[PDB]
Formats: sequence, C-alpha cells, structure tokens
Amino acid sequence: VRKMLMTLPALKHILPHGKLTTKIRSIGVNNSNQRRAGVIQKQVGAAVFFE
Amino acid sequence: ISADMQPQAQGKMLDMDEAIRQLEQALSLARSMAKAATAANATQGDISCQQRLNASLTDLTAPGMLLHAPDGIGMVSARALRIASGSESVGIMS
Amino acid sequence: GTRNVIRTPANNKLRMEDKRGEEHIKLSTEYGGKTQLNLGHNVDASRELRGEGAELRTDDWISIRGGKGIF
Amino acid sequence: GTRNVIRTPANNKLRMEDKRGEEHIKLSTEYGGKTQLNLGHNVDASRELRGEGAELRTDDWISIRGGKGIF
Repeated sequence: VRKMLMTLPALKHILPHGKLTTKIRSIGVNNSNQRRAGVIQKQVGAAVFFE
Repeated sequence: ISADMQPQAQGKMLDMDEAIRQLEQALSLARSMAKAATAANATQGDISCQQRLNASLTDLTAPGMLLHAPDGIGMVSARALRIASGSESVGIMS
Repeated sequence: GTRNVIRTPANNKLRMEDKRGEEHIKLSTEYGGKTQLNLGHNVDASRELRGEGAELRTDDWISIRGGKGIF
Repeated sequence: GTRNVIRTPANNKLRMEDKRGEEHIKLSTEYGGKTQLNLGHNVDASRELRGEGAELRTDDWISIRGGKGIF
C-alpha cells in the first residue's frame, strides 16, 4: 500500500513534503502453551506512516 | 453447562447452536419490544448490555456462564435466591 | 508417541497426550454416548482440536453434587 | 510415601495421596493454565490445604454437557 500511495495521484504533491515509511511494531506474546512447545511468539504490526 | 446432546462427542466442546438460538431469539424479542416501548413513550430497556451478553456468551468469547437446557431450567432452593448484575442489567425475556 | 493410554478391552480409557503445548488427559467410557472427562487440549478422533479446557461429557445425565456448596 | 503418581514427561499426572485423613486424587494436565480435576483433600504445591471436595479447574472453558439433563 505504500508503493500504491507513492503511485497514487491523489497524494502526488503532498508526500514529497514529508516522510512516507512503513512503521513496524513487534511486541511479545504470552502464550504459555506454545512456550511448552518451545515456540516463543511475537505480534508484528505494520502500517504506512506519514510524518 | 448444557443439557444438549452431542452424540458420541461428535462436535466442538462448545457447540451451542441451540443455546445461541435461545440467546439470539431473546435479544431479538428484547429489541422488538424496545422499539414498542419507544413508540409508546415508555422507558426503554437496556438493549446495549444484553447485546454485549450475546457477544460474550456466543461461543464464550468472554468469560461468562451459559446455562442451556432444551427442556427447561429450574433454579430452586428453600432459602433465598439472588439474581444480581453488579454493573449492568438483568434481563428476563420470555 | 507422546500419548500414554491405559485402555481396557471395553474401551475404558485413561489417555494422556504428552505433545508439548497440546497436552490433554482423556478419561472416557463407552457407556452413555461416550461418557468422558476431557482435560486440556481436547482433540476429536481425527486429532483435530475440538475444545480447550475441561469437558465433562455424556449422553446421559450429569449430576454435580457437593454436600457443602457448589461454586 | 503415601503418594502414587502416574506422571508423564509432559506433566500429565494422576496423583493419589494416601495420607490417611488427607487423601486426594489429582488429575492434572499442563494445558490451559493447569486443567485439573482435584478430588478430596486438595493441596497446593506446598502441600497446604487449598480446598476440600471436587474441583474441575481450568484457565480455558469448562463444558458440562449431559444429553439427558444436568442436576
């Protein structure tokens, strides 16, 4: 969607005046069951951000 | 807690198709009567919380208690009985 | 194979699945549908999860009698 | 002494305490918190009494399903 927005003619002139990135987040998941299986888990969220 | 048969344990642990029909049907009745109360300028019941209860109890997506029995439930005691909702409504649908 | 079973010819079972993260205990008898107490990662005959937690299960009656109170 | 345990490597256990006057049975699996059925003189890890009677116990769902009725 970030590449779509850089292609998007709607924001054609707005984006060059700020920073268009993909923010990535990752927090720890408490899953006690998967811990016993040796599987530690993370929740990764990503969106297109504009500063 | 269910008096519904799941023969030979064929099905999910929490198959509550008839419990869900009972919840859907009660909220459906509560909601039609809430429209009737507005048309009649009566005080309206709390559909909001009975609507979350359907959400919570359906497949027990929130830690609630669903008692279903296809042939009737009796809650009897020689002593006092209390049905109490601490922060929300009690709904007796029939 | 991570699954201990005490099984009798009448298919009275005490099965303990040791598969880590998917452990369960099944206590099952054939009488009354299947009268079972399933604990943990409850799987069906296909070993597909049919529920997590404790299931007291029967096609007959269930009686839960506590002489001092039920919580 | 006074404890017969059928404990599997996944800590699915059938523990039977024979201490007279303090007998209990613990059927516990690790899945879902500790999904246990505790019967009798129920004690904690410190062997201190935490309850008397039957406890069907889980951190997941409980399902009690009797096709002919629940009492």
